[PDB]
Amino acid sequence: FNSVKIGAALQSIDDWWDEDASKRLRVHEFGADKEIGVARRPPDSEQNFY
Amino acid sequence: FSPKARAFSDESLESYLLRVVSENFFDSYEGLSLAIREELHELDFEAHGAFPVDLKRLNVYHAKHNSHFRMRALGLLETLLDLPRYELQKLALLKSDIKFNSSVALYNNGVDIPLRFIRHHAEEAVDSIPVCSQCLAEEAYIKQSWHIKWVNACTKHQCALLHNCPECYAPINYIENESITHCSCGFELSCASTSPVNTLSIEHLNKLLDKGERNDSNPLFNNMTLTERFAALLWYQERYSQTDNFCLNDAVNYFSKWPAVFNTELDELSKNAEMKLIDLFNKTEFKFIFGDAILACPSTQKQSESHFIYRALLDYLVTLVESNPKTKKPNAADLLVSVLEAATLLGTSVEQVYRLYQNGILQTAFRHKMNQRINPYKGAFFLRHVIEYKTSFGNDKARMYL
Amino acid sequence: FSPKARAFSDESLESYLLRVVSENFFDSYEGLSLAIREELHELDFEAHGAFPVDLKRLNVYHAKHNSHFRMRALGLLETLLDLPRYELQKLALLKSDIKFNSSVALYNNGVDIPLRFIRHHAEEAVDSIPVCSQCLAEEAYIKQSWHIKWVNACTKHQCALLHNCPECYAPINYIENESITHCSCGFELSCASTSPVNTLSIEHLNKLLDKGERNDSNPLFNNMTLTERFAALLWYQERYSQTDNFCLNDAVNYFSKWPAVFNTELDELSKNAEMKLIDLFNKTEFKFIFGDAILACPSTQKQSESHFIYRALLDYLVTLVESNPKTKKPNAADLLVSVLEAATLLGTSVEQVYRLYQNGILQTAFRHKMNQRINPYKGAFFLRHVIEYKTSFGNDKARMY
Repeated sequence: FNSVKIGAALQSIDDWWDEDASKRLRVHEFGADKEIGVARRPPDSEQNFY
Repeated sequence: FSPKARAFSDESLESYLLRVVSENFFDSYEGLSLAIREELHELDFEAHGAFPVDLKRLNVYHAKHNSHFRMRALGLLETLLDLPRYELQKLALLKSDIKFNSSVALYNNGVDIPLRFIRHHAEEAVDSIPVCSQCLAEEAYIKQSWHIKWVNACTKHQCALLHNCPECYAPINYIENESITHCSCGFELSCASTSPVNTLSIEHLNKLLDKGERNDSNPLFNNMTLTERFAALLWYQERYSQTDNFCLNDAVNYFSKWPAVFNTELDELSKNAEMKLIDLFNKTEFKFIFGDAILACPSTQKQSESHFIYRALLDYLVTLVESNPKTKKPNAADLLVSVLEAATLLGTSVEQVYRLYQNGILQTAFRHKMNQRINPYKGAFFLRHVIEYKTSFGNDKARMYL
Repeated sequence: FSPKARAFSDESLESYLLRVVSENFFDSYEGLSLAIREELHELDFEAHGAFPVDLKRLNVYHAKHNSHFRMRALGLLETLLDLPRYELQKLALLKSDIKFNSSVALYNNGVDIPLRFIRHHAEEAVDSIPVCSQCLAEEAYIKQSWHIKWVNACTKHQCALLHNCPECYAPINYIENESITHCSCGFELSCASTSPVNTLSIEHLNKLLDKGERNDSNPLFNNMTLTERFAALLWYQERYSQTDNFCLNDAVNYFSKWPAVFNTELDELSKNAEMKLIDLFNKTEFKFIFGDAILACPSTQKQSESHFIYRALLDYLVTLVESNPKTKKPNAADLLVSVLEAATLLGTSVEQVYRLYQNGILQTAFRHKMNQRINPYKGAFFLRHVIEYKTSFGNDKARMY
């Protein structure tokens, strides 16, 4: 495995985006979900990193 | 001028206005029309510009561009001819946004009709608005029910409607002739003789024009409102290409056996699905195998009250994914469904189904690459989990309880 | 593994599953859960991803984003545990699109409930699902009725429900403890003693959970279906800020005098309308004077069957325009009504009322200027001719006949 991939596994903890979160996301600045392919903390929202 | 004749419950606007000029203050409708044109021109130029001289294009649904001005002209007509307020506006055949599957509709008191089913629409070079003769014998006026193409015999007199003149054999049109009681050909004697009835066909049509409550053997004449009863007839026509056919007895005998006729039609499409395949099931669209059978279905925009046709279609698709479990070989339950076909199966607006795509609730079936905005007709989602999403929402007549 | 116990009429999903693992077999629910997780993982990865290990988040309404996959998992669970089809799916508390005035709802067999009225929703740090003791004595299972916050007593016995442990005084929760019959605190002996009843409060609650037909003195327990009987209770709470209060007897005594209590509450707002004015009547909105009373009203999106609260409200507004005749001076019938408040008073969709604005059937207060699309909350139409438009359409219980 790439180091980045193991990293992506360890840092798969983000379930704070909603109260009943279906999964734990890899920590992203816009809460990007790779499998589904749309942001869970979009730039329009107040829950993105910035 | 003050007309003393007053509108009936179901009298048409042309019928009442011809019965106004039937009083011998004016010789013809044109004389009255030019006189009110002058009086509108002296009052208001816009309402004058709206008000047409002929009786042809006087109904509100004809005027696409000056409907608001037409109502203003009609309202001034009521004010000017010594009539109460709204008197002409209740007889009007008003506009309607509701589309009968990309077919513009027309509003009468409580009931919206597809514009194909109207007789006097568009003005076909020579057409007939058919007349109950011994119905004119009691009172000389035109009911709104005779303008519908399905109505051929009704009802208190129990007699077939008269289409053509007994002298010339020219079709009877009270708009063209400007005469309710008389023909242009003469009609010198009283109302002519009739072919009686099939006798059981009348209790079919009397079940149609009954308003909004009561059940029976036939799903068409079951607990429904009249506007959706027409929706079922329009669906029936375009399925078998009965566009010019307007025989009521050819529909009610068909819909009497409803569940069995549509299941067996959909069963052969499932058995012969593998035959038609140019590509794999997970790459082929739904309309490639089944053909138009989802987006032709009557819409459930009303109340969130589902159509009996819609309840019968979906309940077949629920048992399709039941028989086709989720294995590594793709099967009939991996057919691609578009956002409009998805919108109908959920029974919601198309923006609401895009918003489910926006929050990744419903998962497309291939990834668009960043500037791909989904084509509304291109098959996006699988039939599979679009149904499972619909079985996550419980309604009373699910097969789970029994 | 093949469980032989079968679901009752009103048994919960958790109750039935705990009664499956009550067969010895598996030691705990977790052991069963991990064993089915393994078998789903070998079958279908998507259904494996959906199926949770805990009993906490197993009901369908908890899954906002993987409902379709949850149903799949549940269907595979039926297929895998030697059960008939739909066996788990009839006990599920399913999703519902109907909003109880911006409150998400939940679906049980026939009935849709506001999510505020569920006990086990959201998982409050420490909460109790209360238990009829001598009801467990007959058969050890949890009814779906005990998950509703309005239900505090049995009939199945005519006794008050037990909330806390008789040893520790710790709240009884059969989800947290994974035990229907026993407490975590022990419950070493048989089912404990009870406070009996007020005795007339039971025929109140028995009238509530009766389905959909029969009339009486009280408009609440009158000819209505259970889903609207909850709508009335939610309307009652937010009017008097009884959000945390769930006493059933405080509502039924209120609704017993229904027409008199709501008229006199609306009479002082009409008499003291001139007192509150910052502008003229033809410029001020309806919610400035009367306050939220129209949009809080239970919606008539069902059947075109009007609510008894909705029938009482509008019948006051009909006699308001009766006492306020159309004079040059503006009066209490010239209050501005917005398109959502207009949509409720007509009892149709909001697009349908925009379309009446499109053709110019309903007319605005002061005309727009070329780019103004109407703000749905800004008061557009007068209260006045919106009523006269509604009186143009004749329904059976009008005051005319």
